[PDB]
Order: sequence, then C-alpha cells, then structure tokens
Amino acid sequence: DMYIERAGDITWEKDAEVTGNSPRLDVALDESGDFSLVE
Amino acid sequence: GETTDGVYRVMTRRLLGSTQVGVGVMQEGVFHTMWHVTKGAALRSGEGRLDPYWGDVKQDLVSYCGPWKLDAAWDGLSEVQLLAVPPGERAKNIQTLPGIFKTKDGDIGAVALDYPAGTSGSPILDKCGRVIGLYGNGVVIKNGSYVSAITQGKRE
Ligand SMILES: Oc1ccccc1CNc1nc2ccccc2[nH]1
Ligand SMILES: Oc1ccccc1CNc1nc2ccccc2[nH]1
Repeated sequence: DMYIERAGDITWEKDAEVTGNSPRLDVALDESGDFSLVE
Repeated sequence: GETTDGVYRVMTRRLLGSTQVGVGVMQEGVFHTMWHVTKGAALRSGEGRLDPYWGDVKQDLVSYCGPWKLDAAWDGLSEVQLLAVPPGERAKNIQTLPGIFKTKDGDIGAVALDYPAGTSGSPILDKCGRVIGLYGNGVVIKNGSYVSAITQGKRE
C-alpha cells in the first residue's frame, strides 16, 4: 500500500543551478507508452 | 490526509525498508503522477485513501480524486525548471533549456537531466511556477544519457 509524503512547494527558484543540453531527437511512442529512438 | 498543493514523494513498504517509487503533484485537490509509478493502484495520505480517477498507459499519466488539472504548456523557447525530488534527497530546482522529441504526431519538449527512477513524476515548471508536465518517461541516447519527455495531460 503506497503512501504519499509532502516534499515541498512548487515554485520557480531565482538563481537555481543551470545545466543540461537540448537535444533534438526523432522518437516513436508505442501503445505501451514506451518511447524509442528512430534512426 | 494532506491535501495541501505541492510536490509529494510516492513511497512503498512492500520492498526492503521504505522505498521511493516516484513523485507527484497535488493541485486543486487532485493528485497527479505517471502511470508507471503506481500502475493505477490506490494510495494512502495518512489515514485518507486516494482512489484513481483517470489514467492512460500510452500517455503514462494518472490522476486521483478528480480529473487531470495541469494545463500549462512549454512555450518552445524558454528555460524551464525541473523540481527534482530524488529518493532520500531534498527537493531541488534545476534550470535547463529543453530539447525536442520529434514524432509522427507532433513535437514535444524534452529535458536532458539524469536522476534515479524513483524521481519519476517530478514536475517541470515555467517561470510563473505552473506545472508544464511531469518527468520520467523518455529514452536513453547514443552516449548513454537519459532524456525525459515533458509529459502533460489534458484538462477536460
Ligand atoms: O516506480 C517506477 C519508477 C520508474 C520505473 C518503474 C517504476 C515502477 N516500479 C514500481 N515498483 C513498485 C513497488 C511497489 C509499489 C509501486 C511500485 N512501482
Ligand atoms: O542518476 C541515475 C540515473 C539512472 C540510473 C541510476 C542513477 C543513479 N545516479 C544518480 N545520479 C544522481 C544525480 C542527482 C541525484 C541523485 C542521483 N543518483
């Protein structure tokens, strides 16, 4: 039996850590909700 | 149970100790998470029970207590923030510029940030603090990196 616990408010933080790239990918989504890369 | 708006951990005691299997968003009295986290099963908040209300395996989304309420969308240009809630760790905002998943049915924003599986359901926010989707359904690319779609539901 799964249970939930509060972890925080949902707010934009000024001067948060900034990271991650921005890839543009061709993908497919199947009936089971899984994404796959199309090449 | 707790009904306050915010981000919550989804936990289970069925494995070793207490294990975080995902995360979700409480907004307007509705709990929102990804389908793969709960498989549509009921949840507990203290002594209160949250029953599933709407779900879809292909979208990989589920709402509890009422219909899906999150309707904000990525503008396609601006940086967003992932409000990551990793297992055993404090909630932390990470700012990033999304990439794009291109599909036969249209394009979707995507965030290239790597966190453990139990972080699935963490919200992605715009500059107004609006939830534009949930993190945790995506792909692994050539270099071994994980890229999540920005998965958003439809407010009927
Ligand atoms: O949570 C996930 C996050 C990422 C990938 C897959 C899953 C599903 N795994 C899962 N094991 C559970 C055991 C007890 C209750 C809920 C559970 N969900
Ligand atoms: O990130 C992963 C992705 C896929 C599989 C396993 C891991 C574990 N590694 C890990 N990187 C973190 C970065 C921030 C907070 C917690 C973290 N845990």
